[PDB]
Amino acid sequence: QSLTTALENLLRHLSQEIPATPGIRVIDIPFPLKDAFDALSWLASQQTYPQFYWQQRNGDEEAVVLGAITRFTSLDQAQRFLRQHPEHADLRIWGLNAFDPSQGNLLLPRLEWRRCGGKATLRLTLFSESSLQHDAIQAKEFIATLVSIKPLPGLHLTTTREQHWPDKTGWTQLIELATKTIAEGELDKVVLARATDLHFASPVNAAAMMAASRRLNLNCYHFYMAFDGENAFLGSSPERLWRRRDKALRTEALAGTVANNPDDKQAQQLGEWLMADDKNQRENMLVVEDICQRLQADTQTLDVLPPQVLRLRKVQHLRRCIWTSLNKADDVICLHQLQPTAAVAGLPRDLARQFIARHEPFTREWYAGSAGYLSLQQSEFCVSLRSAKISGNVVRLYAGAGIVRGSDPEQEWQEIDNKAAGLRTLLQ
Repeated sequence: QSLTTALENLLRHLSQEIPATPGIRVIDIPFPLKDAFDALSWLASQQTYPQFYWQQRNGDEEAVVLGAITRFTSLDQAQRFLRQHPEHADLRIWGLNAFDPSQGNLLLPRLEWRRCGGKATLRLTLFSESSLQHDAIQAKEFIATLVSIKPLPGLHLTTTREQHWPDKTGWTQLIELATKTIAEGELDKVVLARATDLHFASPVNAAAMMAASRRLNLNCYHFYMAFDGENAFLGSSPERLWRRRDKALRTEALAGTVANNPDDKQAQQLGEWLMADDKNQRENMLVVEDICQRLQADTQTLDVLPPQVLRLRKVQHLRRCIWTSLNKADDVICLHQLQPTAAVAGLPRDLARQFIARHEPFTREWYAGSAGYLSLQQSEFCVSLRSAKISGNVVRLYAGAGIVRGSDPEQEWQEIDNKAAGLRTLLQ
């Protein structure tokens, strides 16, 4: 109903002048938040088929995009385009960067609904290499294809078949191989993952899994990409890759973990053991020093903030925030200096990555990549952790583990079932 009114308003802008000439128009319609608007299930209800949902971890900034005017296969390519339209420094491109940051799947959205705290805007962009007028007609057709909000079911779902990429033995050998390699010297840490394929009787409603995940994981970023009706990648991640506002850059070392506890007093106590334990404290510093080296050339002075414990559902994390000024506002420098995270790849990055490439018995794809948005004036991406790939009736779950000098196979298999269980519950 607040949507109905905003769409009618879009149709009036589409009915006015509009020249038959190349260019760009951005039509911003105020979207009143007297609220009732579940953007997620509005988006899931639609039948046009690149779809993207994103909410930043504080819960105050939230977007849904529908339809692609242009698709981008990399963030580098996305930025090159945005640089041609400085007159729209808030034109956002949404989506994913693969684990390999040089591959992406990002879109210039036809329709963007965005909320900041208490204000929302419904955004239609017109874009044409020859005729805005004729683009406007396609936008009208697109609007008429919009469908009413249908309620988002819960998930029953029992498993037809499960398959681990590394099963127990493969994992053992992999870990042994990883310890032996670090024992030779050279590298120091390798984050190895295991994919878990859950086959189901009928297709999996990906959006409904996103809604489940969002409800479970407070203080996380939420991201959901529907590539088409049968394929999606989604998750809920506590971790920020970067945030850029003009030249001001924020990133973080989130490494070192203890259990959370409901009794929010053992949770404080457990956090004050984390804060003081040497092993976890060092692990965190090695990550900050890695981030710092990875961006000293492109940056002024780096301020490392006092460490805090970030309390989540099952787990609590050592976080040390890193703030700085970029020599220039450039998101491919952020992406390529920060992605593969030490937390996600390992030791010397390239040695860790070569190892992952050769011996990890599956492709990570979007997992442990990046999700968010960019514009000239600002960007934010989270690390695509705690995530799943859906394909028809197959859900692939991902869980990684840091491997070092002394790591033990059995132990680390256990740590990985623990992470994977988090995702498994979203399917009941």
